[PDB]
Amino acid sequence: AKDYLIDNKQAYAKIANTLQAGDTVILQNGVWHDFEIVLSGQGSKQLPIRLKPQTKGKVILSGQSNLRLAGQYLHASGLVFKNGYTPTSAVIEFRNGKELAFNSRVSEMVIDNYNNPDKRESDYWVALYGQHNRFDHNHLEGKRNKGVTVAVRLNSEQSQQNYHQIDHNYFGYRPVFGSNGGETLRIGTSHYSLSDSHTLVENNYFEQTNGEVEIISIKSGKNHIRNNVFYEARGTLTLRHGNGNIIEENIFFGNGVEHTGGIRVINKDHIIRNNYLEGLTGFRFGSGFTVMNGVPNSPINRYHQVENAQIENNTFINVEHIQLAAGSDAERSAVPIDSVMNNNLIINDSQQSFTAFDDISGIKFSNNIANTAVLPSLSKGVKQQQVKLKRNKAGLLYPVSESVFAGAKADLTVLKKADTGVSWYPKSPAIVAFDSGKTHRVENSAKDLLLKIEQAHSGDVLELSAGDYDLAKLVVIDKTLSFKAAQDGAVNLTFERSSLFEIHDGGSLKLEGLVISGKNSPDSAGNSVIRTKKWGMVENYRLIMERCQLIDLDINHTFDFFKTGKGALADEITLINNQFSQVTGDILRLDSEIENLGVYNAEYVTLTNNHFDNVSGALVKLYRGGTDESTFGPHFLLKNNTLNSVGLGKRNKTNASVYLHGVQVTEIAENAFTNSAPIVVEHTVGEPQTRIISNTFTNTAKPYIEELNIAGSHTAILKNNQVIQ
Ligand SMILES: [Cl-]
Repeated sequence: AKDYLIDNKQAYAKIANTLQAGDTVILQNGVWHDFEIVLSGQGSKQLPIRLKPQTKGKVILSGQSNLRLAGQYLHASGLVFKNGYTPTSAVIEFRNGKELAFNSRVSEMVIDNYNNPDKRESDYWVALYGQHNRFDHNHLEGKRNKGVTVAVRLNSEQSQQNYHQIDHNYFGYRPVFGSNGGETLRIGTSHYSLSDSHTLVENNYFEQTNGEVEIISIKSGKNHIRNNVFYEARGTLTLRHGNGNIIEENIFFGNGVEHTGGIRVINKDHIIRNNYLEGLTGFRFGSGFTVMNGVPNSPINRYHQVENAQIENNTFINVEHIQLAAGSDAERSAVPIDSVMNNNLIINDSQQSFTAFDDISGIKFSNNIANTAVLPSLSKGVKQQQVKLKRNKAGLLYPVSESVFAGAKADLTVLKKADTGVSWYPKSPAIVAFDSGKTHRVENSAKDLLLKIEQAHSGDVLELSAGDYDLAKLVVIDKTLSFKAAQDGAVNLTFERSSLFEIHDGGSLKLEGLVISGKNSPDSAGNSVIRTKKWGMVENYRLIMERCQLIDLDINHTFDFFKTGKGALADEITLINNQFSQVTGDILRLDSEIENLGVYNAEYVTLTNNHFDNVSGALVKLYRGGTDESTFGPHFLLKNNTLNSVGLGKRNKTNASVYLHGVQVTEIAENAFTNSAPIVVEHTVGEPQTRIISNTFTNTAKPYIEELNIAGSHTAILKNNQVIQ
């Protein structure tokens, strides 16, 4: 057995096929392009076959590179995957075709934004096959395309009963995906969900894993999830399919962040104990704790009745929603049975949680303690009592009184973020913050403006001097940038191309105090002031505009203010205290996802204190089609705005000043609609939360609300609105 220092791919190929126990392959420092590594051979427990770098952190794999393991007692470690994407189904794969890896290990890997350029082209970053493999001390962040980040596969007997160990990994940022398929960890699939996987998932740190409602999707039997930390993670740990899973000693720090969930319970024989859940704001199936209703004789890929669930000795601090018998309907009529809830501590500094949606007499309650009037009908199983808490040195709240025998065990440990991932690669912020950089004064000229844009760094601010800026070119925004007027109302912008700003990957845009006119824009349909890349967007973006005036967007028809590209997704679009006048198109066109697969173009949309005058199109066309219930948004807020002659354009097929199809949270308050088209809400699935309050409708038809997946009356809240004809 020998050490092989490998300096190029052909040198690797010369030896890759004859590796023997004890061999170690050392990749020379640098960037390797289009390197499809296969580590294979018959190692032994005393003499494994090793692959490692010359220097940890200096071997980068880019382009269409990946890694495959096949054989026994193999250990790959220390590689960095960035600036590329796998040309196969996975970046790291514990197999080589039909040949699987056993008793093998992958550690100290970094995969950082190693994304397929097509968000709809699905892939895994890590795919486990075989048995008795380990995936530890790795660092994964920034997966943006369809497909779970880490998948334990069970599509053969030699991949089931694996007892894989997934420990001490840093599962970093995953942005909101805006679609199903954004999980971080999946154990099995429905087809193989009746097999036992026995996968151990321990001591991992999940931070802002916000892909979708399922952070972890367990779809197999007898797995063990313990001592993991979920920090401001939007989603839940869902026992989706399979029976006999053990969830214990996990820690959820929501910090009141929106849509932070906990544990959802489906299927049979699960044990949920000694978990600590704090500050979780998610609701419905993304709630802090859910026990679902099942389907009688359920198909394998639907919902199986909860039976023999043992939920004991858990602590719930300011968890806003606990739901039992959830999802009850004509299909999901099977209520939980033969289950128990014991020794749980439920403390809500405020007052919110706990709701039953069906018969819950199949859940026996004992020695549960709460500070609110949680369960008055289950009187003897839940006791109301004021519990004063003290946060210990580990960061956990415990009762100050030693006579409170409820909640998680006293010695519960808390995994440290610094004990996961690797010490030689930084754990950096998910996003570049607006205005976090330097401010550059810009001369009154389009040339100097374009120059300062080109030379600015992400997070910088461009303070424009007074005067005109007549752009002849498209302004690309591929970094986080803010544009601000030295003095409000003293800066005018015009543009000759079909658009002024085009937001690319990495771009985020903030505008303040500007006047923008389309008076020099092309005499053609389809103009816009701001747009994303028409196709192929990968990174979520932010758009903020405050105290701006947009005028004369009317040289031709279909002159929008903002137009989404296909597949694009905004983390937020925020328009505060702006003036829009004389627009032939729409203001916010977020309606490109016509396939009705559950894809949408904006997570948060917020319009406040604006004035809209003579807009032929709608304020917003926000569309999410289909019957998917895996996501949180879109969210729409419209408050304290004024609309005059909005939405009556002959070309506005929605016939609405505000068109909301599939939007999941809607707040329309304290607006004035005058001589405008009405609000049109089209509710789909997921029991959307729509609220229309204290608005005035002068010469404007009352809101129209339609249920497309539910019978009878609509579920929106309409309160204190005035219709004046
Ligand atoms: Cl599978």
